[PDB]
Amino acid sequence: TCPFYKKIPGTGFTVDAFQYGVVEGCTAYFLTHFHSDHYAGLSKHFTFPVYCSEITGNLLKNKLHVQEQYIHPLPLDTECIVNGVKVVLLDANHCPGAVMILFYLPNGTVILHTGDFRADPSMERSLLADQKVHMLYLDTTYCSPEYTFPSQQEVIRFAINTAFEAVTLNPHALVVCGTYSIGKEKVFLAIADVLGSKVGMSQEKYKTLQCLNIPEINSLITTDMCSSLVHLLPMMQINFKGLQSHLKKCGGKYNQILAFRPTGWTHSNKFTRIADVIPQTKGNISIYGIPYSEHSSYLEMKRFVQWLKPQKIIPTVNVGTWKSRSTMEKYFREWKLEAGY
Ligand SMILES: CC(=O)Nc1ccc(Nc2ccccc2)cc1
Ligand code: NI
Repeated sequence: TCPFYKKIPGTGFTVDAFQYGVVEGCTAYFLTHFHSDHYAGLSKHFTFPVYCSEITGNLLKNKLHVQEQYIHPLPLDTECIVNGVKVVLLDANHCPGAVMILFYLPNGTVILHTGDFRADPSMERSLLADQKVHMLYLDTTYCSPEYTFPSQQEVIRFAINTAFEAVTLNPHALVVCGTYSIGKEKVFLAIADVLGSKVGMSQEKYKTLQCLNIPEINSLITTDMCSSLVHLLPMMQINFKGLQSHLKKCGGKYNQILAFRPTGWTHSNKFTRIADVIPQTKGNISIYGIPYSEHSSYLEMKRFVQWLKPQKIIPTVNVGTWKSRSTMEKYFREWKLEAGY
C-alpha cells in the first residue's frame, strides 16, 4: 500500500507513487525525477496523467515508452494549475530534470516536496522566498552529522587534475567512468573536456543522454569507442576483473586504466580530505572512489530547513526503522531551538 509520506493532503495527488497499482482517489501522479526507486511501476500501459519536468517527460517517452497523451510536462519557475490546484516546479540540484514541487492548497496551506535534492543557498532566492511554507516533505538521505562531503566543484577539480596528470605521463592510458543511472554527468564530461576527447559509451546510454537537453551534447558524447579515450561502463564492471576484461577488448590500443567510481559518501570522509584520496591499485589498473554527492550534506540540509522554518517536517528517506526516525526527529528539534523557536 502507498505510504502516507507519498500522499499530498487535501488534493487528489501522489508523489513518486507508481509501484502500488491504482491508488485510491489519486487523480494525478507527480514524478520528481527519473531514478528507478521513484519511477518503479511506469510503462507503456500507464493511462493516468503524469506530471513532471520536460526532461523527465523525454525519458518517460523514449526509455519507458509511456504514451505521449498521458505525459504532462511543466516548465520550471512558473505558476501552473493542475486539477484546480496551483503548483510550481523548482530545480532540485539533484540529477538532470529533477524537481521540487510547491503545492498551494485551496484552504491556504502551502506544501513543499523536495523530491531528492542537494540543498543550496541559491534556493533561498527562488519562488520559495515569496510565501510561508507550512509542511515540508524532506529528502533526509544524509540526515546525521557524520555526513560531511566536499563541494561538487572541489571533487571535479580533483578528478580533472588526476586524469590530466595520468594521461600526460602515459598517452596510452585509458580513463573509465562508472555509471548506473542519470546524474553525475559532470564527472565524465569535465574529464573528457580536459583531455580533448569525446566520451564513448553504449547505444543505450547515448540514447539516455540525448534525452537531457545538455547544451552541445553531440559535441561531447559518442558511440564510437575507438575514437574516445574516456569510456563509460556500467558501475558493476568497475572492479579489477571487469576492467582487465575491457582492456583486452581494446586490442592493444591501451596499456593502463585509470577508473572513477563517483560514490555518494565513504567513511574515508570522516577521517580524510579530498586532496588526500588514494586509489586501489593492482598491476596496471587504478580505481578511485570519489565523494560526488547529489544529496544534501547534514550541514546543507540544516541550513535550508532553518531558513525555510516549516511548521511540520515529514521525512521521506530512512523512515523504516524506529531508531532512524527517532534520531531525525531529535535533530529537527535541535535545529528549531537553535533558531529561537
Ligand atoms: C517532525 C516535525 O514536524 N517537527 C518539526 C517541525 C518543524 C520544525 N521547524 C523549524 C526548524 C528550524 C527552524 C524553525 C522551524 C522543526 C521540527
Ligand atoms: Ni534520486
